[PDB]
Amino acid sequence: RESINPWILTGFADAEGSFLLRIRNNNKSSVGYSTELGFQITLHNKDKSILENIQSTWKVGVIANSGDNAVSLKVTRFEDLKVIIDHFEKYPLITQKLGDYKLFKQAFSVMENKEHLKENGIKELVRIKAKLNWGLTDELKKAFPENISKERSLINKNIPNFKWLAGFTSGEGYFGVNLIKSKSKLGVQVQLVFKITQHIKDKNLMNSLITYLGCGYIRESNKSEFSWLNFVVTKFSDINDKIIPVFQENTLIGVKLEDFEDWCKVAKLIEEKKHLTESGLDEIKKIKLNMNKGR
DNA sequence: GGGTTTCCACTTATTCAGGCTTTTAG
DNA sequence: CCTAAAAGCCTGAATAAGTGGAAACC
Ligand SMILES: [Ca+2]
Ligand SMILES: [Ca+2]
Repeated sequence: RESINPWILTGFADAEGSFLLRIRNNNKSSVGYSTELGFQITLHNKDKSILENIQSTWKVGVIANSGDNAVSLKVTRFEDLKVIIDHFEKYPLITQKLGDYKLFKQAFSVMENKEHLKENGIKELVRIKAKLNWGLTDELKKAFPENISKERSLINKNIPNFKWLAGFTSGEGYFGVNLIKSKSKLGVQVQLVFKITQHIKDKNLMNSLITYLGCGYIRESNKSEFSWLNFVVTKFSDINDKIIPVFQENTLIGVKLEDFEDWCKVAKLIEEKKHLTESGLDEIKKIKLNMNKGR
């Protein structure tokens, strides 16, 4: 169907994309390892069309099921990777994932000169993979004995524009309708909530949201051993006047679009004080039921 | 052809999205 | 007293990242 604005695309990849470099034991390879390089996105089935539009925008990649409930877009065909490079050179990433892209590129050149079929290029590919995503396996590090660094330059870049923010929010954003139960007359207080979730490795980027959007807080949550951040807006006037207009102008993608539109219906109802009426409260309840999980 | 590339079927760990309730502001 | 905003959690799962297997190519 329709193509995706390239800056929205980059934001969405900052959210959901990942670069891949496979260094696999291969009895039939002159150096004992074969390699595969690429970029991929894995989403719930409900958003297959997103992956289709990306496929249509770049004219690369392969779409396949990924279990019962996910579907993926994988670009590993070597020449097609040039498209990938050309995109992220012209519309660059800004999360720590940019580091991963910079390693992707570095592997590309190694495989472009065909060095990956010789001892030296394979060794270089191990030294690149050591710093990419989750790094080397135990058996792969024990098979290239040398002292290989895993550390890398932290990325520290600013939000480039509202298109990137629409892509990244389409990925990580949350448009909630919180029904605050109260033993009161009307009972439920309606509270529109905006969240963007992201790991602490990108603190400064989340921080910048406060000033980039002119509203919100940054709060930490955790689960036993892990911790992540939320950018949160709950003051209604920030939402109706600063948050909604931004995504009015820079339209979101995936089913999350429908969640934002519904969120906007309830936000208008709230502007008209109609959430203070049983009539209203009820229409809001119905709207919340068929949005997000209820959809 | 024999290495090597590309594609499919699938799996795992965990950071997201999503949701509650209670407490505080103003 | 009344409603709005914020604090305080807590999970399930959609992500991120990864693998085995083999067809297909060059
Ligand atoms: Ca992400
Ligand atoms: Ca998402």
